[PDB]
Amino acid sequence: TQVCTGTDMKLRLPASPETHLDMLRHLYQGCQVVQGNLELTYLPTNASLSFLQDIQEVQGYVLIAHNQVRQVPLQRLRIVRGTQLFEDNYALAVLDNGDPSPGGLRELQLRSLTEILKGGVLIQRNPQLCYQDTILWKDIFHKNNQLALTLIDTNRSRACHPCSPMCKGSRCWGESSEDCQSLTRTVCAGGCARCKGPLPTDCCHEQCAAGCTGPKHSDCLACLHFNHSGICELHCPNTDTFESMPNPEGRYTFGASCVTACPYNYLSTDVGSCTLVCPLHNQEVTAEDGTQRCEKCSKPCARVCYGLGMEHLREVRAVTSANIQEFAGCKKIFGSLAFLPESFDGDPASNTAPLQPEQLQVFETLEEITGYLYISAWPDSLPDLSVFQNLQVIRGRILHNGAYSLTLQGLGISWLGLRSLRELGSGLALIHHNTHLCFVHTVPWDQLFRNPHQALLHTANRPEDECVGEGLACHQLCARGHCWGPGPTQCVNCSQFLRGQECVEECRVLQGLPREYVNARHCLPCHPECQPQNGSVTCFGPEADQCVACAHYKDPPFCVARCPSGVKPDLSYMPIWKFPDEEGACQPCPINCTHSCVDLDDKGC
Amino acid sequence: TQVCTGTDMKLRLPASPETHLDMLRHLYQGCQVVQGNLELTYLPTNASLSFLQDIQEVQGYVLIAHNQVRQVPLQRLRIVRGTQLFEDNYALAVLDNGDPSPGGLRELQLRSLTEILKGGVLIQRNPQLCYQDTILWKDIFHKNNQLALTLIDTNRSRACHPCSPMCKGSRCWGESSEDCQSLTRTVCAGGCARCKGPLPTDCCHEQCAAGCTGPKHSDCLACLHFNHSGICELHCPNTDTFESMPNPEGRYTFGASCVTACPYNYLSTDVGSCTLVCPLHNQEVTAEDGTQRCEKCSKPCARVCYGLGMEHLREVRAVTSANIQEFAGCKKIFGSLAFLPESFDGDPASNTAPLQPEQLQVFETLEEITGYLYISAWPDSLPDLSVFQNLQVIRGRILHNGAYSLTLQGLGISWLGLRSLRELGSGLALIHHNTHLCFVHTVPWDQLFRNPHQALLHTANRPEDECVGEGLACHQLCARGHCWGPGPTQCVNCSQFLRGQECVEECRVLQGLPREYVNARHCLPCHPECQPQNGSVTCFGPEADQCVACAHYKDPPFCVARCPSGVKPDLSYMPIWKFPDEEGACQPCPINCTHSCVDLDDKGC
Amino acid sequence: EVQLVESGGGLVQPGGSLRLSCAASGFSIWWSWIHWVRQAPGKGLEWVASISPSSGWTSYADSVKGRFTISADTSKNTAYLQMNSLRAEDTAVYYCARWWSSAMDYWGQGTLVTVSSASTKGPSVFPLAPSSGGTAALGCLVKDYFPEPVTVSWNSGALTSGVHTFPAVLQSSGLYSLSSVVTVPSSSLGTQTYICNVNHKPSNTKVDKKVEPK
Ligand SMILES: *[C@@H]1O[C@H](CO[C@@H]2O[C@@H](C)[C@@H](O)[C@@H](O)[C@@H]2O)[C@@H](O[C@@H]2O[C@H](CO)[C@@H](O[C@@H]3O[C@H](CO)[C@@H](O)[C@H](O)[C@@H]3O)[C@H](O)[C@H]2NC(C)=O)[C@H](O)[C@H]1NC(C)=O
Ligand SMILES: *[C@@H]1O[C@H](CO[C@@H]2O[C@@H](C)[C@@H](O)[C@@H](O)[C@@H]2O)[C@@H](O[C@@H]2O[C@H](CO)[C@@H](O[C@@H]3O[C@H](CO)[C@@H](O)[C@H](O)[C@@H]3O)[C@H](O)[C@H]2NC(C)=O)[C@H](O)[C@H]1NC(C)=O
Ligand SMILES: *[C@@H]1O[C@H](CO)[C@@H](O[C@@H]2O[C@H](CO)[C@@H](O[C@@H]3O[C@H](CO)[C@@H](O)[C@H](O)[C@@H]3O)[C@H](O)[C@H]2NC(C)=O)[C@H](O)[C@H]1NC(C)=O
Ligand SMILES: *[C@@H]1O[C@H](CO)[C@@H](O[C@@H]2O[C@H](CO)[C@@H](O[C@@H]3O[C@H](CO)[C@@H](O)[C@H](O)[C@@H]3O)[C@H](O)[C@H]2NC(C)=O)[C@H](O)[C@H]1NC(C)=O
Ligand SMILES: [Cl-]
Ligand SMILES: [Cl-]
Repeated sequence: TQVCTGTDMKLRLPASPETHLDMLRHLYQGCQVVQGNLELTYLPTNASLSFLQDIQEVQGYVLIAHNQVRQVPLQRLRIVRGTQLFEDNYALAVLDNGDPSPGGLRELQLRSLTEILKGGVLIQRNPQLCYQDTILWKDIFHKNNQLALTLIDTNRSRACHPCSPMCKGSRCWGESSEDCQSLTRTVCAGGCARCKGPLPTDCCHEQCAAGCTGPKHSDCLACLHFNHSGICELHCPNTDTFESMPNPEGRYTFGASCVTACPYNYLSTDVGSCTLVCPLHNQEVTAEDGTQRCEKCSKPCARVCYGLGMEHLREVRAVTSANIQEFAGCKKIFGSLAFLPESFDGDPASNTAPLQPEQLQVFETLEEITGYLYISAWPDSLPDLSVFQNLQVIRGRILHNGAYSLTLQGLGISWLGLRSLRELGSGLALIHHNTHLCFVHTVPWDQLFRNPHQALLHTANRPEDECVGEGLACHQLCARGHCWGPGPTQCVNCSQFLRGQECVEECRVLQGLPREYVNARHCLPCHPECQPQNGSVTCFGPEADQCVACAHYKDPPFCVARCPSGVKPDLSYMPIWKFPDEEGACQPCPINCTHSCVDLDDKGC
Repeated sequence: TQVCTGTDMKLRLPASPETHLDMLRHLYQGCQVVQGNLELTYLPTNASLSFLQDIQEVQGYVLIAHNQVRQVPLQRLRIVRGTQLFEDNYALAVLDNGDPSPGGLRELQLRSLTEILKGGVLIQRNPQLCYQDTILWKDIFHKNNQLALTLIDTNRSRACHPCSPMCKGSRCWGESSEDCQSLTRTVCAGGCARCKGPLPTDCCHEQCAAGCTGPKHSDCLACLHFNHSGICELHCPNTDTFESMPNPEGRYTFGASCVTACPYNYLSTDVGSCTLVCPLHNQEVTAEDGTQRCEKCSKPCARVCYGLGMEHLREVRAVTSANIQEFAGCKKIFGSLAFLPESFDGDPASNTAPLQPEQLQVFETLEEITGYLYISAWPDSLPDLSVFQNLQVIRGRILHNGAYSLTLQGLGISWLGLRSLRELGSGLALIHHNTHLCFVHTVPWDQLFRNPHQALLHTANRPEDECVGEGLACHQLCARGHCWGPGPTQCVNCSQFLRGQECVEECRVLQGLPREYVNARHCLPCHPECQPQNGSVTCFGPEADQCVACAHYKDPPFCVARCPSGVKPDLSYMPIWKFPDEEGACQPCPINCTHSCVDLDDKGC
Repeated sequence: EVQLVESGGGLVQPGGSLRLSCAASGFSIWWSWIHWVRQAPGKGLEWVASISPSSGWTSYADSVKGRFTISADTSKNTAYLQMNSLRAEDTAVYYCARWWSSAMDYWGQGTLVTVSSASTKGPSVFPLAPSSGGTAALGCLVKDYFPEPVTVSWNSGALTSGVHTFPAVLQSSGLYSLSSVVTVPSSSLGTQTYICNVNHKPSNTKVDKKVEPK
């Protein structure tokens, strides 16, 4: 895939620096269009960053900050759109790279960057950085007033080499010959927003951005608005003319391209767009395919459980005792769940009591989270996450720190117990620094994820080779060695049969306590009135008409405890009176009343 | 009417060159705004083209190609919009006019053309064309980058005369004095997109195109966006202010004007626009007026029969044996039907069998086509088009080749048989080269068409004066000499009475096989128990209570075969026992049971 | 694969009526254009009536108008010819055909309608045996039957070449009589016998007379 999420962690120091770069790597490996912000922060000196080399286009901002690395290989980046801005002003922010052989970014090397659509540039405190003052930023900007939002520090600890002798007019992104700045705006003819040269015939189509290779709207280096299968357009496709032409029907607007159908975890709108959140007056219906769609409520919209980052909890940063009751009986939360140290310690500033462990019971019904699950603190009483026993999907439509849909850190649970979890819609999982936690690598994460660009990042849990004995590794009866915790009630898939929650070797088909039939690998009880059979099948189903033989009397076709004595199967039906045989089959009574009948007959009717 | 459809046939050689110009003539006679592409192709030398002289405005592109004619009189054309482009790039394409006294276009004479909103100009291979290189195209273009999409060949077989001495600065569209190029853009003051002169006070309103006669938004020569009853506006008309002003309520956006109600064959949208196709999640309801409207589906949208040029058949060019079954039981197709030689011959490249004649049965239920019907091949077994027996309307919302809603060519059917066809919503009909076909001129086309700008184009069918005998002309009993084929079952209107499908001289009111009453010019059968009357009316309606006299017994108020014998008209009603009179009237029985009664009474109750 | 198999012919008294079927396979009669054509013995082809069942157009020759009714049942995929008030000059072989291009491409086999006052008589079949060469002939005699036709085949249609079935002759008695011969090697007599299969439909007679050298 070419389109990937950004991050949203700004200048915050990494939650686990051990696996921070791995996060970045998985996130951007192969990615071309970053649907969000490109944040390259806190990168060590030797850092291998070749996974960035396909990034062509960024929607949000680009933030390169707090790095000791000498260069970030972003040579193919053509356009940042600035749909979101750093510090609400900047589309490109290069901050604090290197301390106040030596560490720090030396060159920018954004050799292809020829369009910043919105916001300015902020470059500050980079003691090793050269050539940033060289660039004619005006050209890159879409409008000139973006110059008024630009601050470029040139304080520097080293002398810079000149631009390559092969450089046009002393403007470059680095010492290389292919590092010269390519001007596509200020160097143009007549009208022309972008040109490939100074002649009128070198103008790019009205609909290009960054530049072009020719005059047609298919020669664009970037689309100003929308990419319709290699053609830049103002809109995603009411007809006026009496005909039909090629280029398929109508499309959904997803990011800055028109696409046939919305990508995996998104939602199609009536307005004709893809989204991770529906508008007001709108539900969310699942098609038989699994496809999701926002649509207007026919009645007044029914009750909806909003999690964090949604509705009244949009500012609220964690599940506390103040809002825990809001999730009572919720099968599906629209938003995220976050449990922080402050959840269980309880903020003593506000009159908010520390949340007690048994209050987490509210989540027992929970099956779906649209946002993310984040657990950085958990009660020391609880050995596992069994309160989330029934959670099936975490969509990850909202990702914690813009990257993780499931984070478990610093917990000291011994096992997971998330035994219904079958899907992580999108985003990465992070499970780190849980010193007691086993059963992390007995989970088939490959099957929980959807796209193959997501992964589990793990470090400083209980060592894998130390999860070996009983109560520390999967039970014998777990199929393919997969489980969420210890014992035959924690298997992902069941090797043999299930009796309720438990994996069992055999059902009691031929021998045992109460006899059983099997149905879809499930042990299920015969009817009490079935007669257990010697080494043979006792029953075929749960109903009393499915016995091989009756334990007491038989009342065609049922095995009964006693023969009917004045029962009426319903109103308006006359009562049914019966008596047993020498064999045991219930027999109908004769002439009505006087001798109301039973075995040897009784009066009183 | 002022607004007309374009064509969409590009460089394709005319399907019948005999009546090709007549097509053009009917299409454009009186037309001012071309809602589509203006394609003037393959015009012979002497061609009379004065019908183009009112064209003022073109939405799509203008394609003048393959003509031997010396000029096209398009002097009033002010603006081409380029909503559609020729070869995806060109708004004006003038190609191959004249061979590689002599034939060919000599001058362009677009003396009023002052705005091309989108796309470039392509002028090539016109050996007689002069002055095209003279024009300052930059002025006509809306943006300068449109220059980068311009190719103007000047290879020429003749010397050109100079522009009229009265020409500004050697720029003209022809030798005439009124042929000088009027510059409205490059010659302007300050800001100003269009001006009527070089002073600041000569600027046209922000909302004009092509130029103007004054500064007000009512002085525009063309509207840049929308024409609101002589006022150019950015939008078609949520209120903020506490008042009410003139200029009627709100309008529908139709083409580039705001109008009160959508034109005849269009569809109004909730979004407030006219269209020939509804969006997804949308049906199409007919108001009591006959007015059509797109509206959201309250339930999930029901099954819909899509024809060609729609949904999965949008690329498919003809009805074949691969998709014939898709139309099973369709009463109304959304799209078009096309039957081509390849339909019945069957493409042997793909494993697609030739379509058999009896497979056309699927269309027997068909009543409506939104698109067009096109038949260029038909099975030699079938004498007529009787499979389309029940087709009532062909809307023509999609027109074959952008012009025809009904085309019948090269068929060798003997008659039509489209005996339910009452409406051709829009477009022309073309019926040509059916050497055996009569009953073409016995159809009242004047009544099938809606607007009087449409017509039937016919040539090389069976001569009119050779459709004279029996089986070749209308039946005596057809009213006004109108019929779809031979015999009293093919009349458009029925002269006397209908007995089912057949036109008959008299109903059997006074005399005949089974007696009949008349209801709305329809012969309908009396009840079998009615007694036929001597030269008098036998019954008044179909019910057995509507006889003049009974054939057998009478059971008030019914004429019956036999008197009721223990019938109960419903449950909870006691059975009714009766006996006949000496006259014949059924009489009620006496005291209940013992003598259960019938004529002379019977036991067993 | 496109076929028309017609039936309903036979004997009728003058003034009486008869209905002819024309069952189709390989195409729909309803959408087609079915035509009836007759041929009085020793005469040209004569058009009789036609029907375009879908369009409802029925057409008749002045010769038969008011006596004949053409119709078609769609479900049976069959066209009919109802013939009333029949006369001597209605006696003919009636064919049904399908219009195509502007000709009739598929035809029925043709059924024989014979209008006469004489009653149906069954044929008696007599052997024609060879005597005491190189190549010798044998055959059957189908004598005294009415009306035409009789079908003679040999060994259930297995033997074809050498066979001559002569056209029937009208006798003084008013009944018909024909002979059907076949030539076979004179060294085949005895250990190779031949059976002739006579079939007179109007009388329901299926005689299998084995001819033997005697
Ligand atoms: C270039 O850098 C100088 C400072 O020089 C040095 O490098 C920096 C990256 C820091 O590590 C500094 O500690 C170091 O000296 C910047 O000059 C400084 O600018 C600020 C305003 O932006 C001046 O304001 C002062 O602020 C202090 C503390 O708030 C007050 O006490 C002062 O009264 C005064 O208002 C400051 O004077 C000045 N520093 C010096 C050395 O005098 C400079 O901003 C930077 N250039 C750019 C373009 O970013
Ligand atoms: C003006 O016209 C000339 C050609 O002159 C003549 O008029 C034309 C309308 C045609 O009828 C020609 O057959 C006739 O000679 C155009 O010049 C031609 O241009 C093309 C490229 O556009 C040249 O390319 C050639 O293509 C051929 C075939 O593919 C190759 O074999 C050659 O190797 C070569 O690549 C071609 O050389 C050239 N023709 C001549 C005569 O040499 C010209 O394009 C046109 N001007 C404009 C502005 O349209
Ligand atoms: C606008 O978006 C369209 C998507 O429809 C882009 O077209 C795609 O771009 C690729 C790469 O430029 C094209 O080439 C192909 O690339 C793939 C992957 O690298 C390679 O395997 C193929 O051999 C081929 O070279 C291709 O036209 C098209 N790819 C697909 C699968 O749709 C286009 O790049 C975008 N343009 C702009 C203006 O941003
Ligand atoms: C914008 O559209 C409006 C339509 O509301 C146009 O106004 C119409 O234009 C005509 C012709 O210019 C005007 O004059 C009238 O013409 C008719 C027909 O030629 C003639 O019979 C009358 O005597 C009269 O002169 C009239 O104002 C108006 N017509 C009607 C019936 O609505 C206007 O032309 C368009 N303007 C632009 C900017 O394109
Ligand atoms: Cl480095
Ligand atoms: Cl001319």
